[PDB]
Amino acid sequence: SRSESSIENFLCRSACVYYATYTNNSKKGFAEWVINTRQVAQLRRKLELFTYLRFDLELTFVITSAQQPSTASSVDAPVQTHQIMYVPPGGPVPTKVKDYAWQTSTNPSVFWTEGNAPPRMSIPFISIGNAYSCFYDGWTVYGINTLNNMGTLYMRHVNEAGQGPIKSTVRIYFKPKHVKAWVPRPPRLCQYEKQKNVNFSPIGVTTSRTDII
Amino acid sequence: RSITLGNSTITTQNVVVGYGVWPVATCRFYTLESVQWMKNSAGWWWKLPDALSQMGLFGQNMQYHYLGRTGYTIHVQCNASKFHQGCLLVVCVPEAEMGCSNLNNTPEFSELSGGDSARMFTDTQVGESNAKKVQTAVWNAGMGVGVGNLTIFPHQWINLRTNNSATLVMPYINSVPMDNMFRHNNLTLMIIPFVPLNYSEGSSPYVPITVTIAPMCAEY
Amino acid sequence: RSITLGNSTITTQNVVVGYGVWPVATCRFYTLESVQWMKNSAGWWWKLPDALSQMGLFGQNMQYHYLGRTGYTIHVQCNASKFHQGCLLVVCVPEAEMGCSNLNNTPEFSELSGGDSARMFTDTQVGESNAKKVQTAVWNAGMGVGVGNLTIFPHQWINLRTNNSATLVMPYINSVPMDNMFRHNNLTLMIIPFVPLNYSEGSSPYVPITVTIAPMCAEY
Amino acid sequence: DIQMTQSPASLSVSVGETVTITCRASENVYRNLAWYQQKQGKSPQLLVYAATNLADGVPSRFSGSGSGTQYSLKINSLQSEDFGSYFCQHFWSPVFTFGAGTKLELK
Amino acid sequence: FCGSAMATGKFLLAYSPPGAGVPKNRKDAMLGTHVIWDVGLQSSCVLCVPWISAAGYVTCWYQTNIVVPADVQSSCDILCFVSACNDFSVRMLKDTPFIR
Amino acid sequence: QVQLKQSGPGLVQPSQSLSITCTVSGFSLTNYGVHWVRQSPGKGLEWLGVIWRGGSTDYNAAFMSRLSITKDNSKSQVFFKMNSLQADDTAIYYCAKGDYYGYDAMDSWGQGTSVTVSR
Repeated sequence: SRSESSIENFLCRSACVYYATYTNNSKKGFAEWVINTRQVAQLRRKLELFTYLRFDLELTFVITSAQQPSTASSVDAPVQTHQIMYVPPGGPVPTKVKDYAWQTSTNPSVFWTEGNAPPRMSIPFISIGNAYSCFYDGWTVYGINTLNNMGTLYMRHVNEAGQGPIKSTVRIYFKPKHVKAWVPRPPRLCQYEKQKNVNFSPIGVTTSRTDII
Repeated sequence: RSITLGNSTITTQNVVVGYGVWPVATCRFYTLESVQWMKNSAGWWWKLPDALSQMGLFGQNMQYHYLGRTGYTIHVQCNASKFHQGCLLVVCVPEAEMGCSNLNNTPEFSELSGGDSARMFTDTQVGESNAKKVQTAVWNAGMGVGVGNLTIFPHQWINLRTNNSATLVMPYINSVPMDNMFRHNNLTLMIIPFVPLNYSEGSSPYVPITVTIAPMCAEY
Repeated sequence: RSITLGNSTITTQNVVVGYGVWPVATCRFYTLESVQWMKNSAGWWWKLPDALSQMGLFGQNMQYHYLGRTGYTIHVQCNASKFHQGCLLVVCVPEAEMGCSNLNNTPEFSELSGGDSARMFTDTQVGESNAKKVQTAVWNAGMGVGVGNLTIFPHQWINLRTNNSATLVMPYINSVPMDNMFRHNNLTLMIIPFVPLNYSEGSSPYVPITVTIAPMCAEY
Repeated sequence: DIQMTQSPASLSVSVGETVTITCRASENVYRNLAWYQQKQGKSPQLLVYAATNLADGVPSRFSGSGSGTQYSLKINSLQSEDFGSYFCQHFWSPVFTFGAGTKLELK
Repeated sequence: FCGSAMATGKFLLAYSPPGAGVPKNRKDAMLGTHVIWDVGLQSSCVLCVPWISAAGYVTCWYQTNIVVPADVQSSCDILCFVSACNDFSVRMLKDTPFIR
Repeated sequence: QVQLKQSGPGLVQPSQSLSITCTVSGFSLTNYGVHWVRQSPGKGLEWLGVIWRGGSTDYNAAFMSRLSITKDNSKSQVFFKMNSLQADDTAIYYCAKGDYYGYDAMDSWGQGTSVTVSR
């Protein structure tokens, strides 16, 4: 048997790659995540086995809420809606909850009330180049390669605080599709130190035994 | 034997080509100056389209036309008697993203690539608080990688008992089909001694190693 | 109209070719800087394969390969209104052996050929005891020759009443088929005003003259 | 800070024995040690780098060993020119410090 | 190379064209036209150059040191031979200057 | 290959500035870094500072303000300015190259310039 060990079944998986929260009334409560594969360490090893990948992208978001301690007087609020904005590489960037960049045009956004299916969306392979680069020896600052930037994400409430605040969490999932790889690499042996780069501390090859025989 | 290109000629007698794929006054055999392999040597590396651009008229083409597309062939040979012993490892890795000594910083340019002068490895760690230096411990190969797994790249063994030389052919490996040659070094040649050089007394105490590079099908 | 060579382009609309005989990155229209024809002007001359060798990449070919064989085409045009008047004389003499001011000496090199800078004539004699100077009296044309007989060479009249420009084509004229280009200037271009420039008040007081040279079939 | 302690102070042995000398650090240096020898009225010279790797012009009589913090040098047979000073130096991190300095009478 | 049988090494044979200067390094001679010469593979290399009545140099450079096994002598010697490659073309005979 | 050489004042005035110019030979400056090491009879050996082959500099802790080391590539000369030149600086001074096969160790040295401070 080999069909499990193909490229597609090696990568068509999912991962809780991000986990953040935001409230509705702090006036700086909005989640923000730059898309990059190097966030979680476990996925980073499986993608650094190769050098050049080309794959479109598929996302799902599970969103739950929780009631904060308000004052009194039998607080009740209706169902909440969340706005999840996607920004392509080279667009505007919001700074506050009430800002210009949410009512812009070419930033595609979804809306999702609570109590339904989670809001899946899918982003195709966006690059001026022909493939992503999980390694880049050179300058653009060293080892950056600004063409493989995939854009950011922003989430906020689309309601107002009526009688009591509600904070909410969000877990961005992740699932590549239709993957073609190129020019493999040895697996990374040492630990991971910084999310931006490939810096490391030197370590032994394997654990040792007592003698040769 | 005795191939010719332009106005240079190299004599020979195996070959290993790329990933199975075969790849005008610049097509000459540029020859870097030799290194000396001693008993307790460590290893060497050259960044590939930087060691040429400093020196030859190929480098005179570099400052005129930045963006280019090239394909390489590499001859590596070392000469010794029968009475020596050892084993080298010639590997041409693409996109070698090495890591700094200090954890928060990045290595600077002058340590990353000697222009036609071989940077050397070492078999210890290095201190970190000093400056931008490359983490050059050989037994993690600088990239945080187990060294014994390095033969996944196109490699070639030189074993002084039987074999003597090595030839590599590397096609153009890049994502974008055209990029500037100043801020991006696509290939990286490494030479690592596994079985260290040893000899009895009376022999010569070092084995010289010459490396000869030639580009093929250089567009701009 | 609007011919092209390399990366230069000159626009036009007669031609006169050699002695009846028709004659790679250097084939560009080198253009010397213009001279100013005034009322009381005298004349100009350039030594031909010296005015190029100082300046262009053709001169970069000169220091590499000395000995060569070339063929020339020459565009000469001056621009003026209808309201001026005068008459020039464009002639490309071969092997112009000029004579010194002092009788026993020979003229030195710096007076014999301005590199891409026009040496000028005069309409008097010159003193002799001073240094090595060219006998530059115009009415013997520097060569001890009656000036009115100069049209035996391939010449071309520019008459500001009707005509405006001039084109010359000169093939390779030499005894030995290959010689060094440093000690031998085979051609010599001359521009002599016969009918002097005149105008009424209110017009511009000078007529600029541009000369544009291009080699053809340059071997080495 | 990192410090080096050279021990012992000085020796006076005859010509041709197997003598030794050590110097200790304060923390780990990962074998980043270099040994130096300077005679009277001249520049010092390098003999052993990386605590075991000998230099080019040095004879095979010299040898160095050690790992971690305890490091040592060994001369298996002294000669007439083998007196002079001896210094050990770490090169782990700035600041680089030196040893104390030993001496050989060769009585 | 009429040296030993075991010792190897490498040499450059750089011909500098007339008009161009003499190279004053190991590196610059490689830029001009040249031929790298192996010793262990072949024992005699051939070089052609035109000659006609500064004006050229033919200098030679160490590519590496000579590696030699123990119990072999180190210093080796090199001879140099001259022949006309193709036909010449002489004209207008005279007498020789090699007499009293 | 000829190694590096140097030249200093030899005799100064107390509470002053100093300048040694060390001239290298045989090697470039983009491949090796020089080391300034003071040999003293009282304190022994001590290292002052290193400019690396990339132009970045390093200094000792006890000499943070009175030093300024710099170099040139094409002229292949290195300059450093000892300052305030106190009475404990009566020692000989060395110029020495580093990076012996990529190990940060002093390969060769200068001839040594002895200086004293007082009248």
